[PDB]
Amino acid sequence: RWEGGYERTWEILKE
Amino acid sequence: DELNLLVIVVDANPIWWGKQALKESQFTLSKCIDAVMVLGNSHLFMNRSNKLAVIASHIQESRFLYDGKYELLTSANEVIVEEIKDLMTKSDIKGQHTETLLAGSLAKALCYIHRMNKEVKDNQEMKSRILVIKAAEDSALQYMNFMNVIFAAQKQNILIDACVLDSDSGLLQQA
Amino acid sequence: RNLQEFLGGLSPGVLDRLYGHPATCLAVFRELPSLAKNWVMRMLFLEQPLPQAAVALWVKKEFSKAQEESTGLLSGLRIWHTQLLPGGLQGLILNPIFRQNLRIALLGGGKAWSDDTSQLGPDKHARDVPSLDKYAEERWEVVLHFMVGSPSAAVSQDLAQLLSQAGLMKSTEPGEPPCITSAGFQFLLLDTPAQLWYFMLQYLQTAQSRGMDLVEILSFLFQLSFSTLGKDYSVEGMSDSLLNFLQHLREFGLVFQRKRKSRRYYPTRLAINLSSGVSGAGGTVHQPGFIVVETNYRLYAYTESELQIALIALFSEMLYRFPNMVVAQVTRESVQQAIASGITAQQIIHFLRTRAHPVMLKQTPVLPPTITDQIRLWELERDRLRFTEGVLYNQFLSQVDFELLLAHARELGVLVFENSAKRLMVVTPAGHSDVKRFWKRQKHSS
Amino acid sequence: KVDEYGAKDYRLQMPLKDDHTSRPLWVAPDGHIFLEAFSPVYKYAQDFLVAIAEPVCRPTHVHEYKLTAYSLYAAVSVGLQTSDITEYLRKLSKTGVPDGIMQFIKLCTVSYGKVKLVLKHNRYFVESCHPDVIQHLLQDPVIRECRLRNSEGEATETVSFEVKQEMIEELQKRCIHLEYPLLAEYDFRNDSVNPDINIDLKPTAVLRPYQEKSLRKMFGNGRARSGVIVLPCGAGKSLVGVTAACTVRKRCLVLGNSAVSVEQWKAQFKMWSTIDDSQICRFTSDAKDKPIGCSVAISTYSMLGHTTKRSWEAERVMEWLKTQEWGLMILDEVHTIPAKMFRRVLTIVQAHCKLGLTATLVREDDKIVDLNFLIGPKLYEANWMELQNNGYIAKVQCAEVWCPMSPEFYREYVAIKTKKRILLYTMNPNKFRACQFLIKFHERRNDKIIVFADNVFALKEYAIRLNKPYIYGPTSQGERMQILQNFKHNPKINTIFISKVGDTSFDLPEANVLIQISSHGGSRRQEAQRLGRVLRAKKGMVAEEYNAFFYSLVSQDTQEMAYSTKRQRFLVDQGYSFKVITKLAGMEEEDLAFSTKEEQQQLLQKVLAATDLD
Amino acid sequence: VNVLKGVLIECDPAMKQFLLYLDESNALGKKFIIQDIDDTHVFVIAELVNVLQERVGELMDQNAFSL
Amino acid sequence: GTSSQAEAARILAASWPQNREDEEKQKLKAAASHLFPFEKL
Repeated sequence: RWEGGYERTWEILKE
Repeated sequence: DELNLLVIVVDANPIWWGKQALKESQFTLSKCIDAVMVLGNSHLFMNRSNKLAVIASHIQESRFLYDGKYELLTSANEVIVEEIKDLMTKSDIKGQHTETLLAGSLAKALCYIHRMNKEVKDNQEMKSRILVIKAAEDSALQYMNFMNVIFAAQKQNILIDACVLDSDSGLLQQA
Repeated sequence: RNLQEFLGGLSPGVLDRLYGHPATCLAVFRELPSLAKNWVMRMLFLEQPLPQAAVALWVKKEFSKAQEESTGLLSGLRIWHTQLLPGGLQGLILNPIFRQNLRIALLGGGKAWSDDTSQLGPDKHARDVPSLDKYAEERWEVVLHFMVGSPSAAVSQDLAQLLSQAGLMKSTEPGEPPCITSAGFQFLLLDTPAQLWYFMLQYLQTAQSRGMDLVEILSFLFQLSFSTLGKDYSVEGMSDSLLNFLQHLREFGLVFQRKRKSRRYYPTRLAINLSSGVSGAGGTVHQPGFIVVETNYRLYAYTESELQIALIALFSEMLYRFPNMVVAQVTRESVQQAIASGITAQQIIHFLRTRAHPVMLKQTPVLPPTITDQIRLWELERDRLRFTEGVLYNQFLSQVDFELLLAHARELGVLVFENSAKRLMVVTPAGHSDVKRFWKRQKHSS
Repeated sequence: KVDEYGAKDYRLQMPLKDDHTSRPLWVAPDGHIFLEAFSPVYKYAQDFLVAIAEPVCRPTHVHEYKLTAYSLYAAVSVGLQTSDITEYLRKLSKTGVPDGIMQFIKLCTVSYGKVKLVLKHNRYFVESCHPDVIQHLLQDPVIRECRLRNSEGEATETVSFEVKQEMIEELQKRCIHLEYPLLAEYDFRNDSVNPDINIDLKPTAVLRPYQEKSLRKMFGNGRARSGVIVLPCGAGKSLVGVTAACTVRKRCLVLGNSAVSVEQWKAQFKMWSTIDDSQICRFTSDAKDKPIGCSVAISTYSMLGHTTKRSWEAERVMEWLKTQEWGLMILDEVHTIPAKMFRRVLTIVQAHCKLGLTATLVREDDKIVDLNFLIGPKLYEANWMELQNNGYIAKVQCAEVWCPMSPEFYREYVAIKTKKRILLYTMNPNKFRACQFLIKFHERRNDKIIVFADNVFALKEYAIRLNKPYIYGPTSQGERMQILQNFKHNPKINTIFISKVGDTSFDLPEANVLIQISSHGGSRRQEAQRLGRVLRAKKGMVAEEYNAFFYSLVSQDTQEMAYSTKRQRFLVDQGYSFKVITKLAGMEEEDLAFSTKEEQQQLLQKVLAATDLD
Repeated sequence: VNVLKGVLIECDPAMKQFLLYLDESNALGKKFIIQDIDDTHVFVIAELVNVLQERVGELMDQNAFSL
Repeated sequence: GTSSQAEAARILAASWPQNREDEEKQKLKAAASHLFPFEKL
């Protein structure tokens, strides 16, 4: 049921 | 990559050379020092990768020695000439000890070889050899330490050449 | 050609004059094999010629070839020579002048090569060793840029003329810049030390053209070889020919000099290793590899200088020109065009290996083997046709006559190809006249 | 601006910033984007670029992706806005982002998500919250013809309108011309018209991380959305399809190339799905099941595309399908869809969600742009080298073996300029000897050998001479299955000759050695697909970097060279390398066929007997 | 004796058959392939060998791909 | 014929890409991982 949503935008962040 | 180190150990017993001066023979200690310096100059002359380590073995202690002439060679020689005169001027006999501190000088040489080998670039291999010149009488009590030095050198595979002038020493033969 | 190659062919007088400089003797000794160095050390204080058999008996029989090579090197360099030893023997003795200068250099004594800068004191405008290296790179970059023909590089006229005598660039049309030859491209693909070495070899072969003494230049080069990095030296005490040569070197960037009126000059690491030729400096820390090679025959350059862009464009098709990056593709057309221009595949492969990016150094092969093989195949396809003009002999009525004429041709060495079964052969047109006359004479002899 | 070297001078429009090492992306104003795989930020940049950019080249180090309006619409359907994407690009672009690229994104993003198409009560409604654009669309005469009107000719009247089903595809092309792409949003949970199906996922089913990621990309905001997904052969594509069907749980239709694929899908659903077998029916010409109670149907393009008169039962099945409303439809080998007959099937079937799964998308007829509106944008495409490293797929060891042509063959090769020239280079005796040596080597190595040969005559000749099974045109199904099962289990049989039918007409038993002799003529997609289908992950050789072996026998100096180079273009774009080998060690020691010259001369006689008619 | 002076060419026998085809078909025009000498060698006139090289290069261009 | 087989072997084995490769090997003289099973045997 994990198919509802998935994003990795926060993983793309300045470090 | 052949990093050849030529270690020179000198029998700097003042008694033997004083007697030889009394004999007024053709050969003196100054000639021995000049020959050693010339040999070291030739060793560094053969290749840049070659390195020189010269330690003077005196009764008091062991001293690390190191115009148409090579500038670096001139500087090294003047350093060595400075070191030997510095030792001789301060060379005061205080005690009845006559045997040369042969084992201790060898241990210092081995430690210096180990230090340089650690500093050797891994892309190059360091062959090391030790040359010792014998003039005075051999030492008796240093036998255990001498054997330990021989064992350590054989473990690290370091050739040791002994040069006899007057007195033969079976310890050097076995070494 | 290495340093001994130029030395090995010199006339006796030049070698004798060069041996008058102790630094020259030091360099020559350091260039000797280890066995040769041992021999010289043995002969250091020998005032008597040494019998040839006596010297030859010291070395092992198996290592005689190395011994014989060392012996021939010593003889050709005239380090030693043979003397009519009394009793019919032929002794071997070093050159007295060479050995004397070597002993002077090693043991000391004699006059120094040049005075120090303590007379003039510390330099008011002293520079830095990295700055010296950067300037030397800039000068060589300027030379390569001028060879490319970009207007960003302006050099002296004789410098271009120097290359013209070197054969790199030929002035097809006067007034216009000379067009660089194929050998020029081959040199351009060579690595910087080889570039400098070949350029200086060409300079030496044409030393007499400028009226400059051959002996002085070589001895000065040997002196520069042992120079201390970051240290200047006195310009004074040198001939006007040496002054002009030093001006040429400063124009090359091998030596740094503030002004033409300056009496100090700083040798550079590039000039330091010039004496060694191509070998010796195996641990050269060059610029990091900025070129990435992908399996799709694509190259990526982390550079901005027009020099590397031009170099890559000589053999590949540019696709994108980023401010700090360049994307090009390896194509059969571009590679074959470069080969037709005279560049060999091995030069391209070696150059790519030189500038390989450290990321690609992680791979067990420096470059993808498939790409290397494809480059080699493209190079081979260019010269598939074997063109050989010649004269065909095919009218041999007797096999014995054909065999005899084949023997005569192999005696003459003008045979191109032969077929005993068909009794046919091919000869060079120049040797054809000789073989034709021989054939007629044999019929005349018959 | 163009430099004299051919490189486009982009320095002026790309202002570099000092964040070089940190920022791994290069954004060329041409639309191409470059990423460094060695960067520490590769993974995040990779994931970001997958949603927003279409991949072009994926070699070991420097990857190139491309930006398309379809990619941007797919990213919007994922749920990413303009500002976040632009900010992430700026944080990753080494230089300044070109304004034209920025303007292009601005133009595309605004027009996205405007027009929506909904299928309800067998009626297609075009709706938007902005009637101004809707009213503007009424102007188009093509739209006017496409828009459903009354039987009197009068056009019908949040405002929407019904649309003619048979005019949908032409409208879709017009939407791009109108710059308002359709929005394929499905009520994954809000559907009430179509009842659910008692079908679930058995615990034996495991979703690999890339599989789950692709599924989550497909199911934006929990709602199923039509699209195209690229999965390498043997990556459990059928498992992914079964998983998606179970997830949607609505009426499910699957289309395959042959009945063998239908049986594979049925076995997969029996292997993973919990649906009752009684609700599973195959609309095949041989095995027929009533459409009634068929919760999930598997069929083929030809059965639905049979324009000629069909069986009366088939008429009933078609009527039931048209009456049935399909929440979900599944299409396999999407590259085949651009054909007119198979495209007509899309108009025939009324389905809400249509998902296409395939291994390749490089149609040699470049009929893929219109395919973006037939189904949708490409949702996902996994990195083949990455799956190789992860061990999911066998690491293929690829070789190009050059066989010099016999001069007599070569002279005749030059002699013939027609299509008959194919037989000349496809029947090279030196190639035959090389193939025989390779077969002996791999049989001594105890490997499964699959010989692919497009030419029927060449394949039969090779198989008969080598005394091996051969598969060709007719290939009676019982004999075919018998030979396949012998190959799978019988150790005596490990060399199978398969003609062009081996691409998609049936499943290929897993092998390790694949030797390609005959080419279609540059079918860079077909042969690559067949190669990927042949070779799959094998246990035991997992540690080694070369667990699968593929060899292409190419006749030197022939037109086969150009075909091979054109064909391997896609595989090189996939990061697969091909090493050229000319000399085969060990051939001289071994005795092989056509050792003597007249044997090759006899073969030349046999081939020339097959004139242009054959 | 009548002995001819021309150019010797050594290549693969496939190229030999290609040259035979060119001479027989007269694609080069006049019969410049005067005589063959070996299974891997031929003897031609240098007058037209340059243009012959062009035709040879064109053939291998056809058996290639442009990128 | 034995002579026919020898001629065919010489021709095929050295027709185009050996007439220079053999000479290069005579005039000259990672890889293991990049070599094929039949090249390593």
